[PDB]
Amino acid sequence: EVVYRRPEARDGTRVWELIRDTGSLDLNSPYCYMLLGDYFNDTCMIAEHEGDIVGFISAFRSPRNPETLFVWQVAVASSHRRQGIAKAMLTGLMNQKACHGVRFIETTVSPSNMASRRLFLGYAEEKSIPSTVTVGYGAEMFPDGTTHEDEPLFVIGPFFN
Amino acid sequence: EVVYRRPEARDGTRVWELIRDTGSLDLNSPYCYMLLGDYFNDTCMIAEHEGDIVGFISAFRSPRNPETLFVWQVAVASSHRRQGIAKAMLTGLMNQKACHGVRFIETTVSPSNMASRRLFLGYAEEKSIPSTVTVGYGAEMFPDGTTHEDEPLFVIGPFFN
Ligand SMILES: NCC[C@H](N)C(=O)O
Ligand SMILES: NCC[C@H](N)C(=O)O
Ligand SMILES: NCC[C@H](N)C(=O)O
Ligand SMILES: NCC[C@H](N)C(=O)O
Ligand code: NA
Ligand code: NA
Ligand code: NA
Ligand code: NA
Ligand code: NA
Ligand code: NA
Repeated sequence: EVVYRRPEARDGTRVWELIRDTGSLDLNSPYCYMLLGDYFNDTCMIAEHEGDIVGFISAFRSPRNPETLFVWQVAVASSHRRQGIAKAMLTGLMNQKACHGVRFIETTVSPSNMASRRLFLGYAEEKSIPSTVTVGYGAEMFPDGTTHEDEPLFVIGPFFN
Repeated sequence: EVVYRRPEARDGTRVWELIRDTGSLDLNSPYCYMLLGDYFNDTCMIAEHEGDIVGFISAFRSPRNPETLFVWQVAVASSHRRQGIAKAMLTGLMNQKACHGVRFIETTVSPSNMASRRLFLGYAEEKSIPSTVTVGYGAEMFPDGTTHEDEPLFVIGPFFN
């Protein structure tokens, strides 16, 4: 009964509202999410239940390295936690029609983000694929006048050779 | 004496600070700008003068249509207006090493954004290339509880056939 689809530009505001409700994430402009649905919809997903958006994932193929999928934001409505929605979304991005397969997933996961860490490391373990965690963007790179955790880099792959 | 370069992830915060100072633009997270410099640096530019970032442009090749360059944000520090910095940045994105040439520029320009409109329409006129303005994202697509102008779609091209 949760249904999955690609976003469209018109979903921008309802996606933004979901991100704003997901305090673990850094909120971008509404326009950013319109853009994601207009231009990056092949590498993003929405989950919907009873009208409402209950999940979103944003991602893109890296312009330099088209076999690398960068996963930007994973959001699941607080009402719909622990139902497999994030894993269904990620599986959706990985089983699709693209020219190039996904050889690597890259993403950053702050230490507090337990659910996201278990999503990615659990996917890697299920598939028997290596995962590496390295310094990504440290807290010290963030603006003065704002508090932020480290964003360590997770690299999942190679999925194939 | 203004110098132009591709951004890097480490420029994220100083770029964010510039956007935040550019009230015509919608401010994204600092993390967004780190990402732009890490993954999209081939289609972004920074202008620097006496240490300070005085200009930035963000853009990407459309994943579906790699000959289309989408120009996302154009920012010029208030101290450095009317010196050709935006035009130098855009020229930079258009004269480079990519696999595919830029057949179309797409961008949105709200009515209040006079400088940006003259940038794009003036570039098109200089090059003798058509420009079209159509409904892009209307004010009505934006969130309740927030005020926003229309974002009409500008399509500049074809630059070649
Ligand atoms: N993976 C999330 C990275 C960042 N904290 C964001 O919200 O964009
Ligand atoms: N980011 C992963 C967490 C989410 N509750 C889910 O499991 O669907
Ligand atoms: N061209 C700018 C589009 C939008 N107002 C932004 O700031 O992202
Ligand atoms: N967005 C264009 C305006 C900027 N002052 C410039 O001309 O450099
Ligand atoms: Na924006
Ligand atoms: Na869930
Ligand atoms: Na899940
Ligand atoms: Na972000
Ligand atoms: Na200028
Ligand atoms: Na200019």
